[PDB]
Amino acid sequence: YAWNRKRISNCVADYSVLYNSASFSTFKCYGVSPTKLNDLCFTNVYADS
Amino acid sequence: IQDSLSSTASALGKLQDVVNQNAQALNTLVKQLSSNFGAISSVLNDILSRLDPPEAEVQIDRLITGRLQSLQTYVTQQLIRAAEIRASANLAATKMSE
Repeated sequence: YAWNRKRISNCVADYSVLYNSASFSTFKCYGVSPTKLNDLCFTNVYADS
Repeated sequence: IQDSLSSTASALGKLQDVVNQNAQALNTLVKQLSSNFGAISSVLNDILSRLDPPEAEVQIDRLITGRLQSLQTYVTQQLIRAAEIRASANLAATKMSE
């Protein structure tokens, strides 16, 4: 309920290692495919914990 | 007559109407490419660049379905108008001959 809100921008993003990190149980993407993740540019991103 | 045509431009409404009609229909057809048809986005390359083949296909199916459906509709309007214009053309030919 107190889910954290985080902002990230103005940087380069390497999701390949994150995808290769199979240790994570639930690694699911809906609007994008993780394979194509490492080849897209975005206005900004939001992260929650 | 020279003065009448030179002053009033409403005489050529019929020809202007035909050109406007075709331009209007074409513009709508062009505009239709901006539509989504319930898809994630209306840019084919973007979909290809975001999802994967076993996942991008569903979106393309909607894009193709909507776009294809739109095209034939425009095709129908054109030929029907062509059917009318051809009828008008025959009438003019008789007027010329007669």
